[PDB]
Amino acid sequence: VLEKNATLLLIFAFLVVTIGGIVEIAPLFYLENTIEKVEGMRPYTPLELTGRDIYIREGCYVCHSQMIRPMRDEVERYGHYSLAAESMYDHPFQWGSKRTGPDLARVGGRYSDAWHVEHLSNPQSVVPESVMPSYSYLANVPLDSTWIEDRVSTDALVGVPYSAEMIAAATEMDALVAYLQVLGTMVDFS
Amino acid sequence: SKDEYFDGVIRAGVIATTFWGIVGFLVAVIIAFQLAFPALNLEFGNGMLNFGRLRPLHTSAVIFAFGGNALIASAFYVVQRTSAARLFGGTALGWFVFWGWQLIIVTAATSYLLGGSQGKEYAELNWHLDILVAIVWVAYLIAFLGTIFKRKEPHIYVANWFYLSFIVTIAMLHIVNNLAVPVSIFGTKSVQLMAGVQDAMTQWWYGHNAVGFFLTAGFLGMMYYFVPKQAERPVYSYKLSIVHFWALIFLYIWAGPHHLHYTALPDWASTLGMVMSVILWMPSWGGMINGLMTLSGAWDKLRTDPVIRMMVVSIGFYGMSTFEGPMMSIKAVNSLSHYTDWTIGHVHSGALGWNGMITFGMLYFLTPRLWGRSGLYSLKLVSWHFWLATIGIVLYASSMWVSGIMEGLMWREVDAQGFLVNGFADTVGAKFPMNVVRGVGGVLYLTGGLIMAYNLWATVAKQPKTANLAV
Amino acid sequence: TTGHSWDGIEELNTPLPRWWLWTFYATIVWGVAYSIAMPAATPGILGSSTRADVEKDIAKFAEMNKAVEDKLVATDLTAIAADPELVTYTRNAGAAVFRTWCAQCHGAGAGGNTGFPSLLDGDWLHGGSIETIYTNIKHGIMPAHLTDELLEPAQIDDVVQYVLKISGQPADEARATAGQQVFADNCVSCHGEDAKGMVEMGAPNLTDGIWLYGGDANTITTTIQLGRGGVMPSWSWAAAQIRAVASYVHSLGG
Ligand code: HEC
Ligand code: HEC
Ligand code: HEC
Ligand code: HEC
Ligand code: HEC
Ligand SMILES: [Cu+2]
Repeated sequence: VLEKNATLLLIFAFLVVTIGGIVEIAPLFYLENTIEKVEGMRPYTPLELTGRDIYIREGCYVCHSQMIRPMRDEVERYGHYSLAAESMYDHPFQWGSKRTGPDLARVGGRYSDAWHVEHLSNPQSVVPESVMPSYSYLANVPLDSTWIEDRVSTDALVGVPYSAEMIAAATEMDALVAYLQVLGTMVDFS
Repeated sequence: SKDEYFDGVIRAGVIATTFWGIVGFLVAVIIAFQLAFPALNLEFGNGMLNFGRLRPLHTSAVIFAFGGNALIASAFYVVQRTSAARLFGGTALGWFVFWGWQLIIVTAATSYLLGGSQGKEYAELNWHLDILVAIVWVAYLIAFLGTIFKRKEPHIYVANWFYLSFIVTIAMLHIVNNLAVPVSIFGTKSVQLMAGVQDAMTQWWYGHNAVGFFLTAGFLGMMYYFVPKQAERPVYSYKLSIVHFWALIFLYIWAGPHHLHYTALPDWASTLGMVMSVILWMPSWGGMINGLMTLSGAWDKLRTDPVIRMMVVSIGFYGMSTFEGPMMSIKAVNSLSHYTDWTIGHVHSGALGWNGMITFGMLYFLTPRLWGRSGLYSLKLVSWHFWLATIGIVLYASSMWVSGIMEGLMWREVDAQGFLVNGFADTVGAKFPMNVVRGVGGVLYLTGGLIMAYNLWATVAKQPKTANLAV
Repeated sequence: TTGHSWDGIEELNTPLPRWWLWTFYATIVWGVAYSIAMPAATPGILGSSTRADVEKDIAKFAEMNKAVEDKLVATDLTAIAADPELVTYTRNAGAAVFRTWCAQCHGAGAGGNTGFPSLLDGDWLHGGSIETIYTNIKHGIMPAHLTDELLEPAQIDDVVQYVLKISGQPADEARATAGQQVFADNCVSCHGEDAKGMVEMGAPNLTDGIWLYGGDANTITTTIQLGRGGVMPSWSWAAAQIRAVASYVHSLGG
């Protein structure tokens, strides 16, 4: 029965619901492949980290994927298919779910900073047909980097290898471009 | 005493359900239009309308605010009646859940456009909001489970199995996926506990199960109460209820990796997701069968009662999406479907067709009763609403399928020489008509929502003091 | 029907639908089969299957189209532009490759825009020869006179006006004398006298017709003030394809 018993039903539900989570999530913490960074890779530089946060704030993810699937055509279009090691540092992970715009994972030099500036400033200007929104404010706002130290410290706590030295050492458009320029670079050079 | 059901909270949640429905769907239409014509985005100045920011607002408002309020109103009404006792938290605990929830949505409205988002889908709100939601949800479970504990009848209706499960699992999912170290006060001024593949897994476990419990299970509870609520008597299958419920509740949690196909996530996990997503097909359909078969003999009612129409069609879309989902969960299919508008097609088929329609019908049924009214102000409007909503959903789905297939194909398509046939821009251009049609379909559905608002309002006007006697 | 009512609702004790049962069981069976077949096997892939299929996809593709690329590679770039077999397939596909990779900077037309060169036309900054174009593609890609004390606020204006005269004829007498003098001193070294320009440097000729580049006096003032600094990213990492593209770009003008 157990129809009648509130506690039993509750307990069984909690138990029934748990198995998939334990089975899928938990072992990942342990598996090395997903944990290991690409050997060459380093953590995001403070400007790039700030830019990544901007990329998050804006909602770039909502149109842009950062995960190259292992198919020939996407390899051809984007580059080497993404590797788990690349995303090891990413709190939170940027893999997309939608590609209104093209995949961003490996823009490890593909465009010049100047291009990125013009495009972000007005995508239509460079790419007339673009659906992408214009982000001119990025030029307007400067970064104080007050918070950057805190952010890196927190990431270190999270496991990112920032040096004490890195924290100490650390416009929005500049940051965004800086971030975009790093993407996927780690694998190619290594 | 307190023999009378506490209608209070259900009334508030119902009205707010309609309100948030309008707000969320309107944002949906607007952002869709933004995809069609980017001008709708502010060119200079981030401002008020920018797609990247608005999108999660649409998401949260539609799911948590609209769907959430629908769930609150429905669960509070349904559990009370199904168990025959007045709500356990009462105005105090339950109303707290109301205001608290309202605060949560309001905070989302302010915070998201402001730019504070974790970037995690369906997770987007900042940590402070996460704590608030955890608190409100905790209160909500105490009220609900307490209501069950206090029940009169020895057995607990299956609808409550679904609601109860939904409650618990969402709480667990929310807490786990939200672990994050706070860097600053808000926005995503927190970084997620996990990273990379692991973060992706936790995210999608959370993300699927969100629709799985929040959108499917909880709504299945709604279906279980409302569909059988009719003049016609018995036709159902209890044993199915049992099999379908447990199997769904168990199997669904495994479905997470279907999002992750052909990604960095390890092959084993992806496969487990695929296999279980396929097994998931059966229980999910068990829900639809249990709902529809109940109607058997009763079908003549469909022409007569539009509320019934809504519930039935709701199940039709539900089954359709619950079929399409398992298919897309196959790696080969996902190979095409992923990152295309098809995913969106799938989402709105379930969203407009299943979730929205059943909640709609649910409200049309309950709101008069809660309001101390025999029925809605105008049945005709419910019918018109039904049509508007149906054409809108179908149009939305069709456009997205065409767009999605076109995109996956165009992206993958290779020439004789082996070169890539289309530029991404070409695919983008191809998508435009799809964007416009989708904009229209969603617009029509939204208009239906407006008609609902008008009708409900008219009915709401009739009586102050609408205690509806004993009940 | 069962004995207990929940507010109105009662439930029939009915059997699970046979088809429903079958489908449920079938899915389960499929799942077990899938797991045995997948990671835990399937034939056709040695070891264990994985995303490894990628290698196979590329490999078969390579077998299928390796010859076309290999044939082209032996041929010189100039030859690969001329020949409609390789040469024509090189323009359409090279043109195919062009759209995917290059079109976003240099235009679908390859006509270009402000800040990016028009590949179609006759004029080449780095040099039009096949080797030059290839080099541009394979290995990828103006001094700030405003600061150099002498140039200043006025010197820049003068040089701008003079260059517009080299390009054509506007009327500003102060902006001309001074500018001629400055150009001969500094600019001429890279752009030459009479602005033929030097391909080696990628210094464009000042004696040009109306192009997409900011001809206006003000725009010239800005480039002279601040200097240029444009990049053509290297396709050697990202990109055989580079060769076909060089053949296509070459074919474009003529
Ligand atoms: C944006 C980052 C570009 C990418 C993508 C492509 N090109 Fe480019 N190219 C770009 C610029 C800004 C310039 C001018 C650089 C300068 O001197 O200031 C160029 C130049 C070339 C040239 C040389 C033209 C000449 O006058 O000699 C060639 C042959 C060329 N680009 C080819 C080319 C190809 C084939 C591309 C796709 C693989 C491509 N470019 C991409 C900017 C950008
Ligand atoms: C939804 C609409 C968006 C938003 C929210 C973002 N982008 Fe994009 N983006 C979009 C489209 C349709 C395109 C293709 C047309 C074009 O190139 O303009 C792009 C393109 C880019 C690119 C170039 C990618 C490439 O060609 O390799 C980049 C680098 C890019 N977008 C960046 C970017 C950033 C940083 C965003 C947040 C500010 C952003 N995009 C949002 C569509 C959309
Ligand atoms: C040495 C290197 C020099 C010096 C001494 C001068 N120029 Fe400039 N110039 C040079 C290059 C390599 C380029 C191309 C820049 C690029 O493509 O990014 C240029 C460009 C110009 C232009 C722009 C042409 C256009 O609009 O596309 C102008 C107007 C120009 N240079 C003028 C100019 C003047 C007036 C100079 C003396 C003050 C001068 N250059 C010096 C290389 C070099
Ligand atoms: C749950 C209820 C729900 C309702 C009701 C709803 N949506 Fe959405 N919408 C979603 C979800 C979930 C997503 C995110 C999809 C994703 O992330 O793949 C979304 C995303 C979107 C997007 C972004 C599409 C893209 O390609 O990025 C648009 C546009 C949209 N919805 C339009 C609409 C319109 C128009 C309506 C008209 C009624 C509507 N929505 C109603 C749930 C809903
Ligand atoms: C709202 C109703 C709804 C129902 C019912 C539903 N899903 Fe979905 N589906 C969604 C949403 C929302 C997303 C988008 C998630 C995202 O943003 O990536 C989605 C996307 C998917 C995708 C594509 C993921 C990707 O990125 O390629 C698959 C596969 C999927 N769901 C499987 C299923 C399965 C399996 C079921 C049931 C057996 C199911 N769906 C039922 C809402 C629903
Ligand atoms: Cu899912």
